[PDB]
Amino acid sequence: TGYDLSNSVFSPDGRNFQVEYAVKAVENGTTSIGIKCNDGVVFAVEKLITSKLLVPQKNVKIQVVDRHIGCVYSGLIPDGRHLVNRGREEAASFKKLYKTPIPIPAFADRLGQYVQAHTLYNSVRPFGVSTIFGGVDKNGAHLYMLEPSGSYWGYKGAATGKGRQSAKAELEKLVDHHPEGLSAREAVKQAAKIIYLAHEDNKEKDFELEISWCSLSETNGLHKFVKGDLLQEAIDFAQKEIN
Amino acid sequence: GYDRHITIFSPEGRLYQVEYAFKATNQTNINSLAVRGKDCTVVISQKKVPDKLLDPTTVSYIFCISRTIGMVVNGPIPDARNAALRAKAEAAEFRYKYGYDMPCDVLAKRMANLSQIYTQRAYMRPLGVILTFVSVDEELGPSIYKTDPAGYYVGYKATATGPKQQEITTNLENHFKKSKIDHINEESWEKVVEFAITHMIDALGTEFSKNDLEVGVATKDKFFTLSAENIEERLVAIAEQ
Amino acid sequence: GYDRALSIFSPDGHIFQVEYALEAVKRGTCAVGVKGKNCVVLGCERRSTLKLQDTRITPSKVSKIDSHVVLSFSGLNADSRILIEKARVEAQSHRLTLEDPVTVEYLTRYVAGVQQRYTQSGGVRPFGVSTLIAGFDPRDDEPKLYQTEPSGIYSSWSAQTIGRNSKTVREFLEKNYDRKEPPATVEECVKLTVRSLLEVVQTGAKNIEITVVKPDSDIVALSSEEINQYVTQIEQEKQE
Amino acid sequence: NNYDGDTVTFSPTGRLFQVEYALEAIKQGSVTVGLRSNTHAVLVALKRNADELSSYQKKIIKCDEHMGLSLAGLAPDARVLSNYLRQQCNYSSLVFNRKLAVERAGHLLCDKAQKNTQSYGGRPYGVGLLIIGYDKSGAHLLEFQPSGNVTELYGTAIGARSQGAKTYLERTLDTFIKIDGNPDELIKAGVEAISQSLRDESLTVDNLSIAIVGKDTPFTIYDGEAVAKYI
Amino acid sequence: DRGVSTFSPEGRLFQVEYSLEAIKLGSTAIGIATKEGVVLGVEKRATSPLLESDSIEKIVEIDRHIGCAMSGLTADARSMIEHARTAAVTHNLYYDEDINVESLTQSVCDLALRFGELMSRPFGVALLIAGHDADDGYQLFHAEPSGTFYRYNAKAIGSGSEGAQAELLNEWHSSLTLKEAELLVLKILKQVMEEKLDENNAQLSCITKQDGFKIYDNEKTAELIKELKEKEAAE
Amino acid sequence: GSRRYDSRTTIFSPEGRLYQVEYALESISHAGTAIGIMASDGIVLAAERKVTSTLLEQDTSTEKLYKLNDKIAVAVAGLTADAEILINTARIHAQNYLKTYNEDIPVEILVRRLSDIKQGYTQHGGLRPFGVSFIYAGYDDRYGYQLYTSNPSGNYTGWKAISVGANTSAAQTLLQMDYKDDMKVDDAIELALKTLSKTTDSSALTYDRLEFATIRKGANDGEVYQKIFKPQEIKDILVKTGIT
Amino acid sequence: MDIILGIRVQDSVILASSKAVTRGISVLKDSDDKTRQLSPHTLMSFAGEAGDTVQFAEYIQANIQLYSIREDYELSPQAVSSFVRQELAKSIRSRRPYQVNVLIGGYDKKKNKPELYQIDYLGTKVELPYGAHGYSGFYTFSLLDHHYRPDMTTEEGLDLLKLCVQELEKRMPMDFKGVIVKIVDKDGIRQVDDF
Amino acid sequence: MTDRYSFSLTTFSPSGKLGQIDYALTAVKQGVTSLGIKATNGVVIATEKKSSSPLAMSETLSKVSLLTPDIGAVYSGMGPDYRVLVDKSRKVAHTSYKRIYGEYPPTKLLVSEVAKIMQEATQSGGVRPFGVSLLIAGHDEFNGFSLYQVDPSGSYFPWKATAIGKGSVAAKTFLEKRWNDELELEDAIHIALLTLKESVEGEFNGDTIELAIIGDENPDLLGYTGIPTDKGPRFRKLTSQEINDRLEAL
Amino acid sequence: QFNPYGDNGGTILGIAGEDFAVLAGDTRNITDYSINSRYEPKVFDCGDNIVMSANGFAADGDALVKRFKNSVKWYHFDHNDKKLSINSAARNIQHLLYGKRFFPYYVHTII
Ligand SMILES: [Cl-]
Repeated sequence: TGYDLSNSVFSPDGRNFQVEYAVKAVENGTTSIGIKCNDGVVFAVEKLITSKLLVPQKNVKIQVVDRHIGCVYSGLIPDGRHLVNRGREEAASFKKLYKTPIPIPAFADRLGQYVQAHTLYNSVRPFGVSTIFGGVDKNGAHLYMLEPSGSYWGYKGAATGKGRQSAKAELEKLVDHHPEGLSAREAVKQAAKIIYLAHEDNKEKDFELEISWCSLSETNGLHKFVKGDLLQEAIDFAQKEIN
Repeated sequence: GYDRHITIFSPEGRLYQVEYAFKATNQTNINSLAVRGKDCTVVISQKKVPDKLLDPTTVSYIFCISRTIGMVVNGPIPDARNAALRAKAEAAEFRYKYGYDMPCDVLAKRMANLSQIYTQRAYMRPLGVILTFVSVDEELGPSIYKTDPAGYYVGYKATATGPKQQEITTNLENHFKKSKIDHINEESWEKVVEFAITHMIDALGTEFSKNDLEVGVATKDKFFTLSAENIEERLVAIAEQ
Repeated sequence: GYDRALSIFSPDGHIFQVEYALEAVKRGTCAVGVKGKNCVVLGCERRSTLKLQDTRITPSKVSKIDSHVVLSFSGLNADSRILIEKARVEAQSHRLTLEDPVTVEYLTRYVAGVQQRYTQSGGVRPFGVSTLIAGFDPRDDEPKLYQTEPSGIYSSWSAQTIGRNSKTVREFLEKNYDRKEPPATVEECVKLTVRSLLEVVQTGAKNIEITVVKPDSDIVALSSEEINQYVTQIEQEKQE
Repeated sequence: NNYDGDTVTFSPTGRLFQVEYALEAIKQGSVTVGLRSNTHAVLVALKRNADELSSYQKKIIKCDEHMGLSLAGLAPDARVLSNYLRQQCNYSSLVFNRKLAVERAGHLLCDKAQKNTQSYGGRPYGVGLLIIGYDKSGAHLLEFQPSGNVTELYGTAIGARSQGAKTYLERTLDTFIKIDGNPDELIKAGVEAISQSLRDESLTVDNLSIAIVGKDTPFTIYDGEAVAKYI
Repeated sequence: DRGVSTFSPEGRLFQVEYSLEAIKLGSTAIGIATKEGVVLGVEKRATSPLLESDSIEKIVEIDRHIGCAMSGLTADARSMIEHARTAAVTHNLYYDEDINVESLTQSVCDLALRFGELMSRPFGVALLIAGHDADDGYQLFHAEPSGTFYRYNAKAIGSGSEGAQAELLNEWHSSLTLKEAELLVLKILKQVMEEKLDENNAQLSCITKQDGFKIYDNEKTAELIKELKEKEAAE
Repeated sequence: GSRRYDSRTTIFSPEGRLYQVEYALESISHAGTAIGIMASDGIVLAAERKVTSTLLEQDTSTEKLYKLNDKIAVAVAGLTADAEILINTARIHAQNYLKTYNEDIPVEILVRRLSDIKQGYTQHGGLRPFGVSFIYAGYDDRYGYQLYTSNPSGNYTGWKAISVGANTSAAQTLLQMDYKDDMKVDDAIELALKTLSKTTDSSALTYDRLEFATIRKGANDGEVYQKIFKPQEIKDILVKTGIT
Repeated sequence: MDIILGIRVQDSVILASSKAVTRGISVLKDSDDKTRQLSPHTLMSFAGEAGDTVQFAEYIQANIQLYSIREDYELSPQAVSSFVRQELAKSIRSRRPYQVNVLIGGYDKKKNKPELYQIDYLGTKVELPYGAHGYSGFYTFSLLDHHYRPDMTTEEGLDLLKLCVQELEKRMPMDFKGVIVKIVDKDGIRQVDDF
Repeated sequence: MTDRYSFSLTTFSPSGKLGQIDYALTAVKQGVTSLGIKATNGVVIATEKKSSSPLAMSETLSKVSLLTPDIGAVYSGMGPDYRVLVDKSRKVAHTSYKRIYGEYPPTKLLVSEVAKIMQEATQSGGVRPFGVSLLIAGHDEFNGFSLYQVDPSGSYFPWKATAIGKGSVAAKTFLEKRWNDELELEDAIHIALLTLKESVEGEFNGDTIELAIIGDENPDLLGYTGIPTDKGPRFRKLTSQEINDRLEAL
Repeated sequence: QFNPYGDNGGTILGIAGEDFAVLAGDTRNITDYSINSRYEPKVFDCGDNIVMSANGFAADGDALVKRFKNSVKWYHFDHNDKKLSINSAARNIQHLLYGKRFFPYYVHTII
């Protein structure tokens, strides 16, 4: 054996064990989700409060790319930031040459090809993050989830991290109960509920909720963080459902 | 035994990394099939969407490389999309440099040459994919050309790829033994698609709904993929006969 | 470019590639340098498992770096050519910019620096060579003898030997060389050098090379007969 | 074990051992403390000597007039990273006539450390940093780990026995956060914090190092007889 | 094998730690700082009696106000000295002044960690950098291949270091004269040296504000050796 | 990274030898024997082809003996492909010297440079050495007739008579026995063929398993001629000395 | 710079080179030696652009001396001249060409013959019985066409050279402050002190 | 990133072997049999077209390739390696010869260039050797007809006739009995077909056999007229029909 | 053709006493026959009790002052907050200016 000691080496199965090992780093991370809605997308993430000394609201994890795309990830946080920095470079050069802001599917493949490139050589390490991201373009709303291997798909709902299975089950109920569609304001509330429900798998430390959204009607197609009254309203909705 | 980790020869003259890349090909558990008509080339592939949370419209292994060339991939999607982007770029450059559309077989050779390099150069791994290129070439007519991680490529009368490829291959062989010709003797592409689905059903022994399949069709001057309703229309026609 | 760090530290603080380069020097043919009151003599062993040699054209063991400085060595022959070439180029470059030939110390310091650079550069192995560098500074009559080694360290010697069985000939020189009274003449210095090689060599035939460097670019290589006379004279005094 | 030869290798449970070993160098380092109010931010550092004949290794470095850090671990790595911060602060001033936000300073350090954890040949930085500053949104304290993780805090501590000071600050949180417009009291709280990490040794005059930045105070370091006030 | 810039599980760089072992094999070098000057002394340690000891150069001038002693793989020091001299002279060219001893030391220590897969390995030599400047007066620095430098009142490096350092711990006080320091270096060198100390196998030097950096003659050191033996017999 | 798969071709053994050079010499010891003999009025080059097949085209073939310029030739022992790389470099080097100085290159200068290239592959670059040993036979107006040999280490030496490749130990003893200084070319031709005939691993030495060449001043007045022997000429010279 | 002459006779090559170094309206020096010894039996004189001349001469000198030490052998005058030509032929298509004209006087010890080569800054080489660079040639070539014989002695060559210097001192516009004369023969290079 | 493999992947073992070259020759041994026979007025090169599937069109896969109008190549071993070698070989005939001398290279020199490319894959950083042996047949004005074998090492040998691959040992012995120095091109084609039948197992016809010749100039294959000195390619690929015609009088 | 230089006019003046020094300059900034600003200062406090003016082409003047101010900042960072003496500042400014010897700062500098 020794097939797992080097990146880009195929095992006799046809697997790249180093990527599968990066997936273990993702599974170890905190829970993050994405909900696609009528005219946009909603992102939410669990922020474990390690200590009282952490300043609330001041260790922001959701990141914006361009002015219309939001990105959140679970796993090695620095790796996620590297991916977003690239995403921003990719989006800037697209807008430079083509004038129009980068479409979400186009942006999804830019990240995909870049992450896939880090599975081609033994001189680089795969990314230790699964990234949920999306936004609104000329063809409406799109939600994506990208994994260490470079694999990504479009999603109605997406989840990753330590509470992914709990969150997935909760996402599937929403898809079944709302075939016509979920509204942006509803999806924000649901996102809060699901992060609280997915927190059961990480319940030693209590946490801080962080939500963002893009909606054609509610945010004018731009990425905005959910703060203040709308955030507290979403927190309360979640608190009522766990009891 | 580091001769199994990089693309150097083993004592018996083999390249294990190339061999293991072939095994990665079936990792998706999807079977694909390509046939030729008089006027067209039809490629079909299974579409398995296990997760209910997936957007089914974004799950695809068929790619539109150029206006005339289509490509279906057997293998993991990251390597599949890697191959697709390169193929698109190569076909675009060819047209700019040489003043005419890149033929299906030339693109196949070029992608096969790139694959060969990864089998010889150490720092680059092979892609765990098998690429099936389809078109109606303006010189050669309906064309199917297929590439693998070894860098091998060849033209086909028809072909199949995937875990249950051998069953589909012999099924097609037996038909062409019977028909005595190199193609499907049919006027419309609609019935060549129907033939493709019919013979996949027989070989695999499974029934398909409109969402269990994925169909690409190449005609003169365009390659296009079918919608769920285009396939449903096609499934109804088979059932009513 | 090939980058690998080949010369690295081991847990005990040794650089094995440098130390193994010293083993290559230990394998090489013996070389000795002895400086007198008014001269330096470089003596060199030549192994006799090679008969049918052509001594006219075969690379000589002692090389002129400039008209006033010479360099002998022990170790890998191919390696030594690279050091000699670089030294000869620096010799001409020094004359060009300073308008004065190199001092023996300076030339030695340069050669040692090259050797050191090959012990902490990526992609290269150290030189399997130690050198004896002898001569006279411009407008100076004081004899100079220096030694370098693969690590890059260099130093001045009244008399020194390198190569195989060099520990035996160093032993001889340590009791037979008086610091208070160095070989007063050319004859005395050549004899002491030949004597020291005869402790290790075998036959004093075509096994010993002797080169004498005197002040003001006065360098000459002795022929077989000239050396053989020293061999003959030493043996007759020995039977006593 | 078999997966700690370099930073480019993941372990089967998804760990980066070279990064973890770099983290270990910080744990061996001498204790340093960081804490802030709404008006000032304060660093306190215990300095370490080789023996009684040697000087005491300096732990605190100035980055700009409004920013600076303290170090625990490999000091040369802190010199590289502090120099990078000095340039980034400087670029912001020369090009935009803008003082670099302490938050951006953190994001920049995160991304510089990260690149050293994903490529062959390199190594992670072997030092932890506590960055304090005062910018357009008031006082700040950051904790830098060479894994890339940067965290904004009211107070913290890194180094050997840092857990004592970190527990103390966690208890004292409600008190020291409201020490506004009083430098000497915020320092006293930090000096009391670092005292919870001492064993057999006590704070002397050439042992203690204190830094402060705030609303009407440039980043300034105190050593020698200037810290005698606080012992 | 393994990367050159690899960390051990205890959080230390293998290659830096191993180079520290090479320095322990080196010949002893001692430095003592006083308010009248800094003294630098070294054990020459000739490998053979035929080697002309005055060609052994382990104490070296960097500038008129800065001197340097070495221990370990001394061939590794040449480029460090070359850099130091250039740094010192370059600063004088750019600023029309003497460069601070600490700034010099920091510049030399910047080279140290510039190895990996830059040079192929760390330096196998430790330096004692002694000098004077107007701001901080007489200073002694110990520069390691780790990139770290400590200021010292007194410091020994090399094979006899841990024994000599313990001796320096007892003997040093803040009122030592230059003459007292000279004798102290000789005394401690004679203790830790293998062969018997004399003017040929040990070398002294000092840096003073007035006369700058000076390596002593063998005649001058011989009299200090004689003065030392007489004083130890005198009680 | 890629460190895992690095053979480290340019390192020392604990004994102070270069692994790859030693192993390349071991490779060369299985190659067909080549002999050079220097006489007072010319030089002989004789080499044995590696086990021949009857369907091999013998006349349009070159394996052992190559021409560097009009005054210098080489006998090869080792990998042919490696040797041709070095031969083309040598050929270019000779033309560079001629272009610079308007004089044909002195033999030793060419030999030194080719040997210096080999040396480089043993000290830096991480590449395998050239698995080749040369016998150089040439003439210039300084030293007249000269024989040299170089090997993968980049070390070269001068000879009156020398062998490379297989059975050098036995071949050298035989040459050392019958060689004398006043020897003529035609005597050297005979010695060369007699030595190969006794050291060969084949049943009997025939024309189709030999390459042969002479460098004489046997042109017309004070000038040197290279003669690469044709198949029929080797057949004749083999009969003339009574080997067949 | 300005005046450099060369005459090849039976057994030697004689080079005469002007002693003046003029910049603007000032003769800065009247004892300048516009020559370098490349090897024991090869001498090169030079004239042209300020700085370029000596820089080139010394660069060639270093290369020939390097060759001598490497091979323990002296290059023939023909070989040295070809090396120098190629350096100038390279130079002329450089970003900044060497503006230097040279004469190379040598004694070939293998042939036992004197040899004189004239090479200009373009790299134009010719072997000649007598040579000159610059405006000097306009007077000396015709003079030497008349008085030169191929079998002359060194003494006859010096008298023939006196005749050239006299003509140049009579008809040339500038004061070139006389010449330094050097002889290249079987015994090497020596300087005539009283000219 | 970037190719960090700047070191040799083929190195000498203690016994003196070059492992990767040996193993490449092993790959050639597994390869399908190909052969070449030199006649007085031409050369024939032949091989079996091993079909991967009956649905595959074996006409689209050419094992025998034109390099220049007067030079052709065939191989045994790894197809993909051969394909790229043909691309490189065709280009080098132009870049390092035709663009300099205005004419095509003689066989021995083109062969020499291919051999160089294969030698470099044996010594350069981060590459394995090519897993093929080539048989190159060609004609040029001053050397006439010639046939060369190029091995993974980069070594090349001129042959009167030879075979490489699967059943080369038996095929070479067969050729030794049949070859003489008076063979006419048609006699060599006949012997080529006989020798190949021994190593072929399944179908033996013009669709399963690939065969080309280097013979007379073909003015009909030139594509233009008007230049007397240009007379057409000597390389010609025999058609499926042309092979079957000769298999009846076998 | 683009001319990268301009002339912003104005004049400056420096006088040194026994225990003081003055550096004066007018505040007018011009191009051609137009006034750009009646109050645009060009004499600056650069720290360490050094005042500096670079008069001529204002874009070069500002660039130089900006670079020297920055040089003072880094001198502190690199040499333990040591004060930059006026003689050392002068030598540093020589190198700033001569660094652009073949594309000069079009200014007369006084400190
Ligand atoms: Cl290609």
